[PDB]
Amino acid sequence: KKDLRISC
Amino acid sequence: ERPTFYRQELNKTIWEVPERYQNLSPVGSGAYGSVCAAFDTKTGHRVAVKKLSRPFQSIIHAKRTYRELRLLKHMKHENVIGLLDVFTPARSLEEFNDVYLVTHLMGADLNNIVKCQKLTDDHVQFLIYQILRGLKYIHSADIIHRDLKPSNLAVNEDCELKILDFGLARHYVATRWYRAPEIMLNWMHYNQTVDIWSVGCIMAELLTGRTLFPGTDHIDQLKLILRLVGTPGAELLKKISSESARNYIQSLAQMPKMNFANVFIGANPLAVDLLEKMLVLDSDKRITAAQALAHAYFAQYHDPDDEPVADPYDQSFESRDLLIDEWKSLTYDEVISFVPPPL
Repeated sequence: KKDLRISC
Repeated sequence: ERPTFYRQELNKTIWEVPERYQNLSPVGSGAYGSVCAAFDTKTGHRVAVKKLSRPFQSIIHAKRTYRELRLLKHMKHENVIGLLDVFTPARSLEEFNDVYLVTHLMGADLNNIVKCQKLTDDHVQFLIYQILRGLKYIHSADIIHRDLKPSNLAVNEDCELKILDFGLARHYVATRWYRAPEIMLNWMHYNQTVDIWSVGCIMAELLTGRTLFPGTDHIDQLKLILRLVGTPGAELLKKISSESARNYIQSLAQMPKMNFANVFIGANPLAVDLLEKMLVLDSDKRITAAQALAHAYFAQYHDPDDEPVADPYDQSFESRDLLIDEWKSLTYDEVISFVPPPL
């Protein structure tokens, strides 16, 4: 699936 | 074949590793051993290097050590973490003492993902699908993960997922929250579907944003669980081995199972229907990983020709009775026979 951002 | 090693003391633990691994930075963690993030110049990828926490302290630890290594060397699946490398600066068995495992390097776990964005029902589909795809493979090798939870699930920018940290112990709170009741309360010789129970708890949480059974203790949790799925019927009771366990169960006021459609309002009906199948009290009645993959909820991802099983996994070692040194030598042989993965 898609485009996760992985750090906050 | 021996590589050149270099030693350095970081966070005051001596790390002697091959030069292919550079820029080691302590990424932490307790009694199981410590881990450093590092750059794998051989692959150009980032990896996690774990130095084992006294692997041969006692017979029990030598054996745990052998079990982990055997397990990791066997795991070869896109959704399960495998061994990229394993080594010891030891030059012979006689001086063998430290063991290093190289793997993954978890960018974020499922929780981190939930923290940085709102997942769409599509995201949940793909994520759970991969968990089950990885589980199918694991279970086909007569292996039970035993400790599935958000923190033990790595996820990347493309939503690709891998299962990490198999429970390896021949033995409020997070781990317990995703545990099947029969394990949590030591009800019986449990089966592979305990992992399916965990998947259910994970998925529920992903859909609603709320932990499903966050009990403050084993009893409080059992009560939250029994509230949703109803109380044990006679069929299940005869399966519960402990006489006290059954006695306690019979002291509980009976409760009907709830209607999941009333618990998970607004979620995909297929999802709610899959939860129903996963969160069944009787482990013999829960849906298996293989069966779960072919559920309508995963229609857009399911591919029976791309959901591999595993090679035979020999666990007869579990019944062997050996000396610390025999488990040590056995472990050593496993280190020596390790073959790196392609490219």
